[PDB]
Amino acid sequence: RFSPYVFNGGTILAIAGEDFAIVASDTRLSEGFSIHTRDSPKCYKLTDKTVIGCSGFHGDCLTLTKIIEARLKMYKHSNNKAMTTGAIAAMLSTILYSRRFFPYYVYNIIGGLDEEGKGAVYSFDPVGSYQRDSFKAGGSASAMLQPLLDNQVGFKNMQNVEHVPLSLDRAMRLVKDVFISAAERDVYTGDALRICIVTKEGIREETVSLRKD
Amino acid sequence: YDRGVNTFSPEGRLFQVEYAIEAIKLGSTAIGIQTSEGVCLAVEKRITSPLMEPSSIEKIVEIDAHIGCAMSGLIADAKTLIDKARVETQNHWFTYNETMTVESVTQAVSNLALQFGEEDSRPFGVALLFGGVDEKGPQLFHMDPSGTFVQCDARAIGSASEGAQSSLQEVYHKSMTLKEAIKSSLIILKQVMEEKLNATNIELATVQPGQNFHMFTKEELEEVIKDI
Amino acid sequence: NQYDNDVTVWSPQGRIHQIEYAMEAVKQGSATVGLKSKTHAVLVALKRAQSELAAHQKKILHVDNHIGISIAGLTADARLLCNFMRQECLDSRFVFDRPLPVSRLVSLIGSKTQIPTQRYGRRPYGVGLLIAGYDDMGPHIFQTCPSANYFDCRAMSIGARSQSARTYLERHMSEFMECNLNELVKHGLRALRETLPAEQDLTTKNVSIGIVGKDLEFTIYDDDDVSPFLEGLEERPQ
Amino acid sequence: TTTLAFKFRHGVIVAADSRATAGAYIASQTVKKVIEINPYLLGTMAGGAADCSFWERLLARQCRIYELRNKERISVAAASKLLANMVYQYKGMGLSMGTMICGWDKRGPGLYYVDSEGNRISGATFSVGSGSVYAYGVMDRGYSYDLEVEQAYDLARRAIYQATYRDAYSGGAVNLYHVREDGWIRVSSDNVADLHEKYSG
Amino acid sequence: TGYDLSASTFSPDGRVFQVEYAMKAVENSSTAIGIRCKDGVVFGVEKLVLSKLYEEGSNKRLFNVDRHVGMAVAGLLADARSLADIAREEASNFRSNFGYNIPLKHLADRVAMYVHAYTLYSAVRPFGCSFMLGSYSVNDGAQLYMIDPSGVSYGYWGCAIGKARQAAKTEIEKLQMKEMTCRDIVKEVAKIIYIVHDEVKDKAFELELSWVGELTNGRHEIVPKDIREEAEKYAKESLK
Amino acid sequence: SYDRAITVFSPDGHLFQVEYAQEAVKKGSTAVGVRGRDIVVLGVEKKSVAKLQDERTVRKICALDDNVCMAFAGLTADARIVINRARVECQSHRLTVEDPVTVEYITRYIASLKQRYTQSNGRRPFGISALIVGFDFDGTPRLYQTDPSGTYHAWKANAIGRGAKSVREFLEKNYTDEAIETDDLTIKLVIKALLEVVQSGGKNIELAVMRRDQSLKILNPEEIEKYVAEIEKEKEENE
Amino acid sequence: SRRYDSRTTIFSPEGRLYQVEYAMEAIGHAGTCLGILANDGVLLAAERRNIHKLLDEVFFSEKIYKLNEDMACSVAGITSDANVLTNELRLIAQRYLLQYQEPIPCEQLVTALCDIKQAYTQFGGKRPFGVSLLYIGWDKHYGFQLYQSDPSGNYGGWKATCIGNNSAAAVSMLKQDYKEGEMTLKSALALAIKVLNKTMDVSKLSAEKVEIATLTRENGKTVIRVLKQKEVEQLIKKHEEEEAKAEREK
Amino acid sequence: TQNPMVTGTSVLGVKFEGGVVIAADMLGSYGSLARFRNISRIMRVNNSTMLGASGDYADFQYLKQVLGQMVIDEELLGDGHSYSPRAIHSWLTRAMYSRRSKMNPLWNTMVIGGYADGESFLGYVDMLGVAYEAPSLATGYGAYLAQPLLREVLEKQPVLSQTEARDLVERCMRVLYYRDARSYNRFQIATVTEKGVEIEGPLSTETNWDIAHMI
Amino acid sequence: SIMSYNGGAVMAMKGKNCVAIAADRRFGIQAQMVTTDFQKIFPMGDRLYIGLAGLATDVQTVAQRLKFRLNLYELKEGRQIKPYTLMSMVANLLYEKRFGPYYTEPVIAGLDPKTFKPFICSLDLIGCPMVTDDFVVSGTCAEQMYGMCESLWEPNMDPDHLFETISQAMLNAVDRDAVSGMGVIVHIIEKDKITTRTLKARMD
Repeated sequence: RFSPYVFNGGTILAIAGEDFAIVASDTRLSEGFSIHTRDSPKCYKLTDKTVIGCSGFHGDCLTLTKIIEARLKMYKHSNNKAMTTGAIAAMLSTILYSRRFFPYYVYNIIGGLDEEGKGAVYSFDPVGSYQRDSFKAGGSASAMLQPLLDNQVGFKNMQNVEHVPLSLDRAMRLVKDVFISAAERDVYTGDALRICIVTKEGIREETVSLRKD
Repeated sequence: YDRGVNTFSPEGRLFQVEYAIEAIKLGSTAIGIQTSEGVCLAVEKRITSPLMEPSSIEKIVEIDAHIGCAMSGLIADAKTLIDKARVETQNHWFTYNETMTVESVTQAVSNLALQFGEEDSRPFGVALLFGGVDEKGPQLFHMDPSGTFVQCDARAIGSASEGAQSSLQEVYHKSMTLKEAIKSSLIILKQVMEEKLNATNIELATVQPGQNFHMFTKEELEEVIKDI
Repeated sequence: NQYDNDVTVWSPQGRIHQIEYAMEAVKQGSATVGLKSKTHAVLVALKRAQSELAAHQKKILHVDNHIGISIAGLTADARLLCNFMRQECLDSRFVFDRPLPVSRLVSLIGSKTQIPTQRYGRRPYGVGLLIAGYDDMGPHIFQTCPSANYFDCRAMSIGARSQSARTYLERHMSEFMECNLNELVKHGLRALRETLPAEQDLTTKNVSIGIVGKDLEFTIYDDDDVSPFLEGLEERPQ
Repeated sequence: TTTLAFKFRHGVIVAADSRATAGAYIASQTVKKVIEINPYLLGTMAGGAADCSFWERLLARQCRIYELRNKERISVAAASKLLANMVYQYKGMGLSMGTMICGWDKRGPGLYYVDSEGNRISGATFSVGSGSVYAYGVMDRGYSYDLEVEQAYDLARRAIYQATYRDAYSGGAVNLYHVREDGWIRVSSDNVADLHEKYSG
Repeated sequence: TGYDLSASTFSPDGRVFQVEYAMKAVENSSTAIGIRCKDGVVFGVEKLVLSKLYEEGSNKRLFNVDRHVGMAVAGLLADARSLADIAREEASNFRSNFGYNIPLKHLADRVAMYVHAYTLYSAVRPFGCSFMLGSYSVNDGAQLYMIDPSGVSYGYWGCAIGKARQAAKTEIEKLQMKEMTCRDIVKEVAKIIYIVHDEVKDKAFELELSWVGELTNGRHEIVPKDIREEAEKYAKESLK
Repeated sequence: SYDRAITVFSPDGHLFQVEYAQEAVKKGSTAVGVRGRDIVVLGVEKKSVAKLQDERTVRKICALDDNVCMAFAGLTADARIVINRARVECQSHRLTVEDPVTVEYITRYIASLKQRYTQSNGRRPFGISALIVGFDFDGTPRLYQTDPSGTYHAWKANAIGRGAKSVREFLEKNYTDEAIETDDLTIKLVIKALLEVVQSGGKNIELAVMRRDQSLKILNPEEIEKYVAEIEKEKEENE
Repeated sequence: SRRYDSRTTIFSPEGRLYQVEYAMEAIGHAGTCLGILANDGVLLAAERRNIHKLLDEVFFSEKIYKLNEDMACSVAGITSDANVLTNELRLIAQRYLLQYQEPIPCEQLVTALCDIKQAYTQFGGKRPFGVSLLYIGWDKHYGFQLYQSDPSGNYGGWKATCIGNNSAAAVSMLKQDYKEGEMTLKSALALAIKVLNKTMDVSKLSAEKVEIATLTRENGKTVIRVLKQKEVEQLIKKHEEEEAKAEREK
Repeated sequence: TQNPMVTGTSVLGVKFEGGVVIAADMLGSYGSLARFRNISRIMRVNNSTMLGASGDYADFQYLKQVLGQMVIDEELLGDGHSYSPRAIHSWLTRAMYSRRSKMNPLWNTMVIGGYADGESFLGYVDMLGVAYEAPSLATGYGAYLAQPLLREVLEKQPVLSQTEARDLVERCMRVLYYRDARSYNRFQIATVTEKGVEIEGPLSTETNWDIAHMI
Repeated sequence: SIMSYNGGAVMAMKGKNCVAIAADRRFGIQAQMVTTDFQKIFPMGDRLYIGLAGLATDVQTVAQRLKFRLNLYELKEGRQIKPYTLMSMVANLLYEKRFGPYYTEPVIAGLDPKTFKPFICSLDLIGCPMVTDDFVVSGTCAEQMYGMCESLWEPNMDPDHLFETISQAMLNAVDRDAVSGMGVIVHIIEKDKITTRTLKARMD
């Protein structure tokens, strides 16, 4: 009969840096075997220091975003300051658990800066458990992107390799290459690559084209 | 003859809100001083009988690890407002994983302070001081039975309020230290109370930026008395 | 007087006194003045304190990015309507995804406050909201009252000793629909120096200014950033 | 998932792995499965990771309110009893929770085991998880009440290493705590690939 | 005394004074007249300029209940727009249940029973408003009703509420509204509210007119500016 | 649902229904309690027997647990429903936190029950005061009392009821350290105190001691006859 | 609406409360009931009030109500308020028996009703009950028992109590003639007819003016027997025979 | 709605230079039966917005009733404010999502066209609460058949005139008449401009059957 | 099934000026006895009994709710209950649980108190009363008990032959059942005395 869920695809990616945080996602909305649109990003700007990505059932991603944006205003009208990035992640864990027995089908990754100007990445399950990481990938192609960043960022499974921290310049071309490999083998990964970069001065955006199957 | 509990004056204020302001002139006096080094905060006990146990009563009680309190007027209905303030700081810690600031504790209590009526029964006859150290430094607030709160620098609340507020405006300056703000308050309490000052009639509690809410006891307290 | 106890009871003249006594509560609070240009809406308040060491009681509150209010009366009833005010702005922004219009907000306030003025054992809300905002039709200055009767206006002033401020605004309102933000504010600052005793006026710690603007989000200025606005005023003629 | 805890003469030892999977896919390798309720209580994560994270954060709220009202800290017996009663109200609705409660008390060490079904038992040794049965075999061999401190560190560290070696859903790093008189102290956190070179030769 | 505090007590000669006291609050509001022409209804409200500070178009005493129904009030304005909300809400439930636009003999019946329900209990007070309802239908013609604070409604060829009620409806019966269309009426509505409220009591005032009929295609709306400027051109010819 | 504010403020800041209830306490019978360092001793006076009634149904010393006794004054109708609500709370504590109820904890339940009841709609306040006496865990004997406004308050010796100012003024000139020397010597303080009250010459007194490990133990009127003999015998020879 | 309220719940400025003291003033007049026990058995002697010559004299009793299978009560005061209290504690004893499958002890039936009666004196804005009433009964924990209730809500155990119009005259004579544990259920019957000879101003003790019911313990019966109007008058004259001898010989 | 009784079919929509054009047929099917052959499936909301729908038709008359009241009560306030087309698109999205959450959905799929403040608006609304914007939309089997014809013009030519768009819709309505068992040769075209909302009458297509002589 | 979870058998039979009732003694769970003294016949005043058979919970539950309503009846009124009135009382009690029904089937037997006339009836689990003049049966072994009573009942029987008939009806029908047995108790009532006998049955 009436099934309340559907899978709309989508793939998000966040990398925590030393003084930055990069959040990227594709721009394809599609369910079944069809294509709805070729322009629907997942980069949502919460504050000037926090960007959230939302992948999964798109009807829940629209609702959950508008619930969050209300509660950031209710904090400021009651506390005279904006929320920090860690305060948002502790809040949204309670929101996702509040519908424990009819859950959101949304995968969430929060990237942004902390109080000291360092990167922070919080990855969520659809129930509301979380931890702080250096890089996470969520969505449909998450099984393809996570092994590649263990090699390059994590420097895992390598011998006699020096450990330099990731610069901003190296992290840009690392993100741009890993979606090109993901767009070949995944049918859901889309056409334009919206990349949002959070620094100590604001949020920059950048759009990179992909193949359009 | 009998009005309601919810009736305006012809002068326009209310009746029982204004009556509850009269009720806090019967409680024990209390003095708090905000200093950039930290908040000191003192009270008397008003011991009635020699057979009475002295430490069973208290006026300073803590809300969190970084927020203390001080009550006057009636005492039995002050314990309701203290318990609502404790639960409110834990719900803020539960959902936001941080400490609620000193100001936003006070308006959470002040919204409760004027909610009596004839649906869902009288205002609270207490007066409170809130000493705490949030991220804006040390703070000091003072609410009302009317639900009005404002940040003070050195507030004196109790039966000897206006006698102490005159003597407190002449000793305070913006560059005090915490070691002398403690000594300055006990001189004021020595003038206004009935009995002679000792280590049992009063108690103090201070909050610093470094350590948490600390309350003095009968060993480290009387060095300030003998060196008054 | 037996006709002077409850909100329900009419007078033999036809004037409910419990509404009229709540008008006395707004005459006890300190004054505030709102006015508007063609493209801006400025409200200016005058704070009070109790002792010289206690801080001053703030009056101008931020409701939304295009709506701000100014209070006069008992402050606990003001927060009871302000929390209603914030709630009705963001759920319309939740549903329709648009800013709620100012003239349609105040009609919710007039229906909200009329209900306790007709039941039994229910007081009126003693509060004096001046509202400044933006529709698509430009600026708006509104006032309310405890009698639940809201007024559209272009310049008003309410609080203690406000009649002298209204006499200043009537003989200068031909100039308000032309000037920019600089002397629009210090037109309103010349209204607050009218409603004071003859020795102290504007010492940068008892005054607050709020502006909503045609490309400007609603902004509250407090006691340091007031000093650019507050300079450039002449001495009080005597 | 593999956790264990045992108490002895010098307090309580708590250890766990750090792998969290999703079907056959591994989500993360660095999941801290021993969460810190208080400076004087510890709780583990077994089964539903979000259900153990919520209700033990909700317990830490409740224990703090108890301390402000009564002016002493809660006992370990009282703390598990609060957790057993909150979970029982959702019995049959499908909660996954198999945690343990550790901590020093006025009666000495405390080590209780709380289920989502309503089990609340005491004991001296416990092991919860998918690879829990691999932990019992090596732990029962080297267990004594009169172990030394450095000896009890090696027992619990190697016992997790044997469980991650057999079980497919267990792995990562080996976190290790120690509950003492004044409070718990974090001991170490060793990777399994480093222990493999250590325990081989 | 003591027989006039609640609305639940009769007098020892059998009348309720709380209703009669609330009627007395109507004669402090200014004047609202409305007469119906051959093929429509024209309202008219003279509006006091209290001070110069208010805006032209503030606090309208002339509402808009449905697409075809109009309301002009006189009384305590907070109670007026409270009745305007339930009447606007009553017409919505008629259309959502019965499918078509509500008629006036039913609409003024439903509102007046809601007004009547507050003259029975000690828990509430009576409303302090009197108002008028007018509309036009192609199957019914024009209608004009009026409701007092007690809850009594009737039909009229023309009515008046405010301070000078008898002094206004003295000149209404000088007209011949049975034959005039709603164009000549608009000049005659404005004229009879110029001879009232001498310039001694009020300094300046404001004309506010309304308008419904098939010339407005059944919809209720305000008059255009040019037509009411003709009526204000027809202002200073009553001095002869 | 009867919704009416009973307790309201006065124009000078008092609660009239609260202090009218304190006069209902001021004509109930006298109850006295002191504490020794090992055995507590409390005992009501003015039993006012009519020699045709069951002596056990008129008792005013009851037990909330094994360790907590309770005496009261005021009107007895409101008393035994505060007790029956306190028995439920001290029992539900055992389903929670496993230790038995401390004597300080149960007075915070009674006083908070008594306060919010001078705050609700359509409820007159209680007209009783109490003495809660218990030796808790780690053997610390202590006592408390409860004002009808709901202010719990600890003491070393106290007395409520009709004629409480004279007895409290008697104890301050009489409570020494050596008066609590022996267990049979602290009882000689109470029987000397209640004899300095409404008469009660061995026929209207009912002490009830508790030796920090037993339950309450009412002595029958034979040792009270034995104690009142020697309490007068020391007064017979010194003066 | 607050002008018409009578405030039946608040205190008086002297400390006491007026509303139940007016009800305990009405319990003084209008009725006479008394009880006595010292051994096997307990009796209720009640005095009938309406003695008009046109009545049917039915329902097995007038002021005696069988509550349980082994206890009963005598009532005094407002009779309309009496009928509501009787069929209220009548099913308290049954919901006890439904819950425990055991007859209720006589004492904790009284405490259950006297908590209901106390609540009207304490909140609700309600007229209290102007009813005081006795209780006889048997249980296995203490045997034969005797209780008295008050409109304030406080009870008590007794051995002899009257709530008549001259109850204070009767109690002063009950504690002049008694014996603790030796008055068997013939001397108690002889003492009952002597007391209500005094407190009833209507002389000569018409046998239809009184009611007497006894509660004797038979092995599994606990026989509650309202003794008929053929053995009252022989007990009346038995008092009358000895009083002529005791007066003339003194 | 558990089971849709009387249903509609595909609805088209595409922007052009200064307005949006929407077309849909005039058939309400019932299973495989064409019972109601003269219904109208396009609602003209006030002056600058416009709605068509697929799915269950009895639920469409419900939303035709509710939106009809939300426009009437606003315009008699005299505020000088009306709902923008994306404000209605935001309202209707919340109405879908708040009703599947109670597990009692509205079996519809709706296309909202609109032209306010110089720019065009075209929005999609799903039964489950999935909503987005696009320069061309199609529901039902039109997402499989007509939607590829829409995109290949718009990717080779981003902007269109009004006559080019109205020609391009009538080609896609012809395709749905051939290759869909639930279509009908009687449709109507609705168009918003700056001038207002115009709904044309029962238009018809021109079919070609020349391949039927090929054995 | 649900009725076969514990077993049970209740029989009532009408005599001349007397009426007898009998039941088994076994209490068990589906294969396994627990005890052989389980009460299934309960007194409802003098000369009026009731037998319950079915699920062993509702045997003990209904017999306590019915006693609850009976004592309130006999104290509000001044008399004992008629046998016909109790049948309407039980049928009210079962029909209130129309959709949560008690799994029992009562059998009522007794004499009318004023004119000493016998009365028997039986009810289903939702309360359809059926009065007869010869016999009623209830329990798991119902069909065995119809073959007994249709062949052994006589119209006018003294209490001696009434006892012999209801004994031979129970000892043979219950012996053919598997989940019923372990003893039979027989009550036979009459206007002067009342008699309870226990039969020597197969403990097999």
